[PDB]
Amino acid sequence: VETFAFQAEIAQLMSLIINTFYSNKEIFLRELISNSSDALDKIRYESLTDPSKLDSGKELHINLIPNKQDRTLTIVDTGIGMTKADLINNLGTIAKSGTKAFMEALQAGADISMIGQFGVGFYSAYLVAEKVTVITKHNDDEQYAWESSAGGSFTVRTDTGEPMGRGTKVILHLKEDQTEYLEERRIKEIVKKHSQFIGYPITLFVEK
Ligand SMILES: CC1(C)CC(=O)c2c(C(F)(F)F)nn(-c3ccc(C(N)=O)c(N[C@H]4CC[C@H](O)CC4)c3)c2C1
Repeated sequence: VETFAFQAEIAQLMSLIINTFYSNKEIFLRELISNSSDALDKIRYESLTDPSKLDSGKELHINLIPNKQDRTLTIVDTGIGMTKADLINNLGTIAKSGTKAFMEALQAGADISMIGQFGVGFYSAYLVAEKVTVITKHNDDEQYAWESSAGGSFTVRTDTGEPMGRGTKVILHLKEDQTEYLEERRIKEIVKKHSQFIGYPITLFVEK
């Protein structure tokens, strides 16, 4: 397990998201599903010139898995997944420009629901989550586990749990006062009003 510091701009963005009073928190799910949809676009597009990239799984879908007892909401896709370089450097590098630009806008008057147009929608997960775990598998790399409870640091480590084949699992350890996002009626309402035009099956896993 390696520990890394966030870039100052990203760390600043996370502090803002965690400690700003913002009631329209449900937008986190639209942003995470948009991330999955982009990941699925990319693997499908690349498979058009190299069909062997789908040997790790041909189905392209998004699963939403709430867990009331663990107080976790998990978003699973079979998209392209992320490499070690993605998790530690490349995505952060791209995010720096959008993050800084996003924090300017937050002072021009723009509100938090706009985070998506800056390419940094993933970090909206910290509106509802005290800790975020990302399990991801790219065709050209091993399975890795990313985790952060904000505070300016994050960890990456090789994962040894069950293999995923290919794709990304985002595990939101929900805050105490945010368990409404574990209710199936609530999840269905958010999906239908923010993400009804996603080009892949979105499946809600009902708890038994
Ligand atoms: C690396 C992170 C842990 C922290 C991060 O900063 C970040 C960001 C960023 F804010 F930079 F935009 N985005 N982001 C993230 C999170 C889930 C996914 C998905 N569900 O696959 C994702 N998709 C691909 C889509 C196609 C791209 O070619 C590569 C990514 C990206 C993360 C996860």
